[PDB]
Amino acid sequence: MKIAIPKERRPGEDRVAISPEVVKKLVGLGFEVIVEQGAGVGASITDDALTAAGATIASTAAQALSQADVVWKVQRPMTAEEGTDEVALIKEGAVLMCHLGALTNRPVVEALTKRKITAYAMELMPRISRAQSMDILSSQSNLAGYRAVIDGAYEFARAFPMMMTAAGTVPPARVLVFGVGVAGLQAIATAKRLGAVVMATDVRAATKEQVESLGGKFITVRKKQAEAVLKELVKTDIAITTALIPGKPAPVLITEEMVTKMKPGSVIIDLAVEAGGNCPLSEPGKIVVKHGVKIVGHTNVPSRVAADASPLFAKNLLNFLTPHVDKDTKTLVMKLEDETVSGTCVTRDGAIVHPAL
Amino acid sequence: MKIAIPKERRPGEDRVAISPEVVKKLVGLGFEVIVEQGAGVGASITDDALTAAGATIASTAAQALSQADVVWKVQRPMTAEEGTDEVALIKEGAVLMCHLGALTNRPVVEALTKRKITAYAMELMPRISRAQSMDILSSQSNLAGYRAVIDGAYEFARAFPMMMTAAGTVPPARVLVFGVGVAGLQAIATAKRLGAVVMATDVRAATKEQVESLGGKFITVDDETAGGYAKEMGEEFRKKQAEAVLKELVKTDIAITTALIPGKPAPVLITEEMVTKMKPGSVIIDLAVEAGGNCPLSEPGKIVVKHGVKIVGHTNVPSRVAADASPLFAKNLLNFLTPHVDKDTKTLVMKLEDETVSGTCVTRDGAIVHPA
Ligand SMILES: NC(=O)C1=CN([C@@H]2O[C@H](COP(=O)(O)OP(=O)(O)OC[C@H]3O[C@@H](n4cnc5c(N)ncnc54)[C@H](O)[C@@H]3O)[C@@H](O)[C@H]2O)C=CC1
Repeated sequence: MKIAIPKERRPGEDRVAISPEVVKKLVGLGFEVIVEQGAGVGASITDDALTAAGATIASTAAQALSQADVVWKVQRPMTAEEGTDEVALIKEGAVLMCHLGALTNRPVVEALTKRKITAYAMELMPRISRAQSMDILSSQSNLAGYRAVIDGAYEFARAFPMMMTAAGTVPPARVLVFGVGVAGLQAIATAKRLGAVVMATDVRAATKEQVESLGGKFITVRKKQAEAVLKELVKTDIAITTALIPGKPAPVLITEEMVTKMKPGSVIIDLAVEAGGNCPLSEPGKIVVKHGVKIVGHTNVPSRVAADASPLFAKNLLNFLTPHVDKDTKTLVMKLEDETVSGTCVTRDGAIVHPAL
Repeated sequence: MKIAIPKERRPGEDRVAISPEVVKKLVGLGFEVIVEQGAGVGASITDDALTAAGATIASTAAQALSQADVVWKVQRPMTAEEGTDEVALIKEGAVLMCHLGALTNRPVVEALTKRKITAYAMELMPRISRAQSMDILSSQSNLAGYRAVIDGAYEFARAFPMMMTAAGTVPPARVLVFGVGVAGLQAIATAKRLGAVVMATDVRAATKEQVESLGGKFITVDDETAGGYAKEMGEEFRKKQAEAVLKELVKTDIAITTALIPGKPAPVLITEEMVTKMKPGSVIIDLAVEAGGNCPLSEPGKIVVKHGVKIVGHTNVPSRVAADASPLFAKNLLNFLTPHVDKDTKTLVMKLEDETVSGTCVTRDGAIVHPA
């Protein structure tokens, strides 16, 4: 059975749904792994690294997908509606696993249905302990949190750590995190090891135990809490906002007003800029300089860590798929009763199985 | 007594030779401090912050250095030939303190002489324990080593620390620091903060203890350097070092080169041949790029990609951390000047017997002192 991985065509996407380690396991299961040439370059994965692991390199995506029984991608395929029709390249009746937007994209689903393609929307993965190893949202958000801090320190004109030197001492950077989700947690851990003083906040107080767990200071003041956040913000150096609730615009945690009171040289990294942004001043894909403050709004953050994001994404897919491989008959048999299968399947045999729109 | 600090005008310089804390110290010493308007913007220091510290703001740099008895700058003033004649703005007989690049910028030196200005090239500061607090090279390089790691992490498409997630374990980054001077030391400490596995190498055996004390491993090449600083090393060594460094360079993800040799061009530590055997996606941060570079592929002010490796050669790295580099620079100047402000009588008399004075002063009252 053939499994193909094409190069991500959507501008800005540099991750790839494969890694040499996974290629070895796929071949081990009985698959022939085909990868579009140049697919992993963005992720520091050369065509030679992949062929050394057991993969065959195909030129162009049409070639790679022409006879693939299984297709893995990072972002959902493009439709003729967006130009290049990637769905028409997938064999009819083939299996697709990738972040399908699922919730918000109708045309891709309609397109998949017309070709009788069974598509599993990895991002819809049931939130059960046993499926944590197949959860892409988590793996990518973890790296996204780490990178928020890195980009924060790169844009900051001060050093994160407190440095006591012959020439005086460098005070530590003060980092404030809005959103103690998976990403928020890594932003806290990363800002901590760099030596910053880390404050965290979230409307969900159940996180209070974890913020303190990593060394952060939960901000406790319930709306008189807003004054408790303006209090910390006014003396904050790096504000990292990760309030992204998949399937809904992002909350406005920092108004242009809260920003005009911040200090020059301060930095705001809005990880939720795609969904509007926790800060209305952030502009998708740019760094705005307002009131002396830099508002960072990079688009594909996990792609900024593509070389680590890719191997993890590839293992989430392998974890989700391995339980269903026969190998002895070299065929895929997705157990319909499996909760990870029925929950992520958005279209099968020409029928839309999931209601979202 | 008036001390003035103008805005740095050279390309890309965001630092400023002042800070509110230091404006406070100066005023207490009996000084009238004047800072040119917007001189600390690139350093995140507002005119308001300097005013609250007790400083006066002058609309123009000309106005600020007009009556100034002492002038503090980050980089050497520009000559009439360079467009803006800053030397001309300096009051004749005044004292100037800054990184003069004297040894390689004679025109600015003799230009200062023609105005009988007394200049102390802070970069020449004697290499001695009691000077550590007045040494700009150290304060600036220490921040540059930290920055090299931030710029390194920024260009790297992988995470520095080992990540243990539900999707699996991702090993930590492997860092190799070439030249464990002030910059290399902070690079190691900062690389270790982010959780990387750190390797390091230097020609000075004294550095082996410092590297291991930070959790890093030293790469010994031979064993069998100078009066503080390093010398131009031999080829038997130079070729044996490369051979021993390559054993590790092939696993290295981030290589930070900080090797410098007083006078001579920076030593080449990573050849193109060596870069060709590194892992795709690796990053080389060349901090000696301005002195020639430790990697022949580095290009000043650019990020080059050769053989799948990113060669980063940013200029004026201290300015990349300008908001912390400036208050330290200002403190180096303050610590250098303080011992000379007479108290029994109150004026500025630089005692010439002072090693930090005889060594930094390159010109005094129309006469040049030690250009050879
Ligand atoms: N006030 C004081 O006492 C000062 C003391 N120092 C001391 O000086 C030493 C280093 O001085 P830095 O300012 O960092 O000067 P630097 O920038 O010249 O140091 C470069 C580093 O690269 C090394 N290096 C040179 N050529 C090399 C080659 N071919 N291969 C491998 N490594 C090479 C040197 O040994 C040195 O550690 C430390 O011991 C430091 O504490 C430095 C400044 C002031």
